Amino acid sequence: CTGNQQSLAHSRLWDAVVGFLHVFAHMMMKLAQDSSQIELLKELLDLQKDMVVMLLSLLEGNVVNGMIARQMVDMLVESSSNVEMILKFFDMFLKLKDIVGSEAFQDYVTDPRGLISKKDFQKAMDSQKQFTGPEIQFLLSCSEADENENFEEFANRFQEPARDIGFNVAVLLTNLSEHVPHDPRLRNFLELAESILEYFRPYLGRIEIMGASRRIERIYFEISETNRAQWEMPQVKESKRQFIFDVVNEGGEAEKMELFVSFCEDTIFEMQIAAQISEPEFWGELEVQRVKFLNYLSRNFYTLRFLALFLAFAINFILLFYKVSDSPPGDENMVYYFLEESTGYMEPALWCLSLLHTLVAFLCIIGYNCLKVPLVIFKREKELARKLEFDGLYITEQPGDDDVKGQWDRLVLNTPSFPSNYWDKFVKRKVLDKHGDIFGRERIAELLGMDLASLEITAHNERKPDPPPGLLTWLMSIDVKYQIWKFGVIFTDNSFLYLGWYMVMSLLGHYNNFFFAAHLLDIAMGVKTLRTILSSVTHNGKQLVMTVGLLAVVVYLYTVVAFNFFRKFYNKSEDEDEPDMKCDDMMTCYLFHMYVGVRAGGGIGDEIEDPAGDEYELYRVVFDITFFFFVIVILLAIIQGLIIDAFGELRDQQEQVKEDMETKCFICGIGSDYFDTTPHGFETHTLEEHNLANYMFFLMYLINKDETEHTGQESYVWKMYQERCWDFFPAGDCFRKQYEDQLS
Amino acid sequence: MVMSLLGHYNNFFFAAHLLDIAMGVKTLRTILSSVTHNGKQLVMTVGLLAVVVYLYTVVAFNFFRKFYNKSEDEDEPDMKCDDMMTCYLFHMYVGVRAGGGIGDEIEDPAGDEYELYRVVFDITFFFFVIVILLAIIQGLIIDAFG
Amino acid sequence: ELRDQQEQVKEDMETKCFICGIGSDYFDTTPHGFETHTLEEHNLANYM
Amino acid sequence: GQWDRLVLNTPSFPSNYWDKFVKRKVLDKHGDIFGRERIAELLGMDLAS
Ligand SMILES: Nc1ncnc2c1ncn2[C@@H]1O[C@H](COP(=O)(O)OP(=O)(O)OP(=O)(O)O)[C@@H](O)[C@H]1O
Ligand SMILES: Nc1ncnc2c1ncn2[C@@H]1O[C@H](COP(=O)(O)OP(=O)(O)OP(=O)(O)O)[C@@H](O)[C@H]1O
Ligand SMILES: [Ca+2]
Ligand SMILES: [Zn+2]
Ligand SMILES: [Zn+2]
Repeated sequence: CTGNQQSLAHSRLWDAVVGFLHVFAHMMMKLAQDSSQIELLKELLDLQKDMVVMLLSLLEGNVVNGMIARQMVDMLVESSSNVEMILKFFDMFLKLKDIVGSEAFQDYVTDPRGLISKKDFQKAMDSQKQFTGPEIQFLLSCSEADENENFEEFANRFQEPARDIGFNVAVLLTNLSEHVPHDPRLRNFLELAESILEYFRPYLGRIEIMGASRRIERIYFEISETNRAQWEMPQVKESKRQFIFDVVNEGGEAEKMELFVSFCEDTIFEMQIAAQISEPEFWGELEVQRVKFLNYLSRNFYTLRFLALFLAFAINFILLFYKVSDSPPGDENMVYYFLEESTGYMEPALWCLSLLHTLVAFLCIIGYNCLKVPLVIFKREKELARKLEFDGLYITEQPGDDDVKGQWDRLVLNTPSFPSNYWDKFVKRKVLDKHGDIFGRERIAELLGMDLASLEITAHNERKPDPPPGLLTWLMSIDVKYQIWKFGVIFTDNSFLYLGWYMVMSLLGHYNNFFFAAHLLDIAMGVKTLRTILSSVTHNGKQLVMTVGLLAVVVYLYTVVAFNFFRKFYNKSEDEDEPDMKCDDMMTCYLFHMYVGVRAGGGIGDEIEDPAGDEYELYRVVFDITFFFFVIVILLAIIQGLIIDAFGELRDQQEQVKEDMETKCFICGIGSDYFDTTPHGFETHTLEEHNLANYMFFLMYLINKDETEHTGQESYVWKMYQERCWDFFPAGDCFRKQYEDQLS
Repeated sequence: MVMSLLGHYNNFFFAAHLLDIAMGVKTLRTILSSVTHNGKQLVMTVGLLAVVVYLYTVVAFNFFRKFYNKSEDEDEPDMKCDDMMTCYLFHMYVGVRAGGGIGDEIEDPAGDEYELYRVVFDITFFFFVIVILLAIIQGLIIDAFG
Repeated sequence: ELRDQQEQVKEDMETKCFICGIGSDYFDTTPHGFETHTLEEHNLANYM
Repeated sequence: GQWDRLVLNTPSFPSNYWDKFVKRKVLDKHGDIFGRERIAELLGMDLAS
């Protein structure tokens, strides 16, 4: 609001804040003495947060040189006897936490039992050049010598209260430093503020946005410790690779990054379900047992999946030492048995290993039910909710009546527990609000089920009823339609069916007609390079299958020509007692040209008897030459040439993605060459302005933060996120093209 | 130096110098460097050859034992698939390094049951191991050299 | 080569206006700028 | 990195390099933070006094 902001610029508020800034710094250092006034210190620092956020809101929407930031630095330099010392309290208190436990000085002979006296660190700090002047004496004075007649108590309590204000003042100085350069009075302060500033470097994310002014402006925020650690886990790290490959490889520009917001949206679900499982620090007592057991599966799912390889390779090593004999050891008397090299442990070992392999496979499928099934259900639930809210896929227009996905989704609409895993439990009530007046709302209640649709007006408005629970409620408190829908989608995806395929040969493997080895082939998909090979065959399935058909027909013409004319030549020797002419029948001849024919160098002519100048000599020699000229050296080379080229293409696509990312900004459309006009310009640019994680962190605390506490720019983003309009992203400018003439 | 000092023994091992001395040529050096340029992918692919052939050996051991028999004037105990080690090595030596796949060396199925089951075995073997997968092994480092 | 020519035609149409000589990158400076542009201004049927 | 640890204690470390003063430069730089005597232990510094 330019009016209110401009009015406050010319008011007496500058005088007020400088008075506050002077008085705040004095009593807080006075109040730190003896720790009696810590409650008041909490209140003062808590109010200082409210002071700084007022200043930040004043700074919102400014020009690079708007004269409000200029007035702000004029206020600040007028407080030059005060803005330094307020920073120095944080400087000392951060630095001592760094210094303690990071040198030779420790507990040592003062008190190993954690009851150190006053002289524990009297002038150990004096060796360091960090503290000088009366500051070291001030720390000694502020050293609460309680029970003089501690490292773990002195520095400990001054971390929780001072966190927020230190981050906020760091934000203010950082934003001011970027907004108005060529202000050397401001440049003095950042040397003093360097320690606290670099401490909050991991927890100061930075975002560029656009909208409402056709201008780029920065945003600053806090990040939780746990979420920063959670994103760095290997599972989410892998999922980043899987998403980022697809959208850059084939996604269009318009649909480039609705998928990206969707990826962020369900990526939140990944940390949530991962946050439930943890290393956490009698019917009633059974629940804790099953919860601990299933969570133990959920953490180490990939590890036991790798264990299946060791079981498979080890059992298949024992599969070699076999023999057969005319009789059992001591005419339809085959006997399969071992040939162990003078050691009897192998035969018991095979039974033991088989039992273990079956068990660990069952562990894989149970853990996969716990872990990834929530995510795929989340995807389908989100698809139905967004499509119903913003479109008429089941109310305005039916589907195409060919896609099974749309038809199978029809059943869950009537159920009451439809948005089980999705966040919002109100989409059913939103669609009737939108498409209520056009269509019959009662019919719409029929489409959604809407159990007690009349009660939906006052389901939880008139009162909040709550009848009690009971035992064995699970046997009659489950929606059968919803569960059937769940099982259908769970069986539809490829990944779960692969585990079931593993299970069928695993259970059948205890029969052990050598079929343990079938696991060993397709288990090796986990290698990326090997997986590309198997994917290459189906990459050109249509073209390949048509080409194999043309092989099947072009050879068939040669067979009928041979059947008419060249019957006498095809004769395998039997010492002149040969009824083995293999072209007295079309099925025999056609199969002969497959087995003995194409899979042989030189074509047919190698195997058939030589034409010894016995009529049709030229007619025969052209037959073999034209056969070899068409089927083998040309057409079979097409069959070879298709997928090998495809394999090269797929490898080139992967390398293309990796090269394309480095040479072009992902979010912003600007190429890397513009940012290559500075040392580390592109690297710093993609590090901070478009980090690709800070945006994901941006969407999180917006969900976590209360609606009343949203700032101006924060609420500006959140409104469009509800409305699903992806315009506020920059898409052409990155705070530098706007201000290229003045300065970055 | 080691082969040089050992060469005074002179069990023909002077010739080992002659191979790797020719690295000084640039064009020749590129050839030797090309093999290790894609070592990871090559080694994984050779592993897939080793396993995809192993499935064919166990299928043959169950069903097609009678066919594998080298002639000894009807005094032949030389059935080379009465033992998995023998059969698996047979598919390496006599098998992959031969045009047309396995079917050239084995006795012809003379309409003696499992005819379609046998003809598909040799065709699918030749269709996967030789004309495709071995061509991948050839195609990797030649592309790397380019 | 022939397969590459067919794919070349399909890729060349998307990255360049057919009737007008202007490349698609100029109309890519708006959401759906090229798509709306080729939808209405040069539809290839409306001329017929 | 592990194999390079041994040469630090030796006196004739910069035998072939030009500068024979890097041992004296690092203690000037990182002297006040860490214990300079411990730094003499890291570099050897025969007769550090
Ligand atoms: N917003 C972005 N704009 C442009 N490039 C980006 C963006 N985010 C990431 N990148 C690029 O993606 C890659 C980042 O990789 P990632 O964050 O996965 O780190 P890593 O696991 O250490 O691996 P690597 O950097 O080798 O890919 C770098 O090429 C970086 O330039
Ligand atoms: N005047 C034009 N200028 C530029 N591109 C055009 C023009 N007319 C058509 N195109 C492009 O040609 C294609 C139009 O295809 P067509 O009208 O045959 O529709 P379709 O049968 O649904 O198939 P498809 O869009 O997949 O080719 C799109 O790539 C469109 O961008
Ligand atoms: Ca508010
Ligand atoms: Zn960017
Ligand atoms: Zn046009």
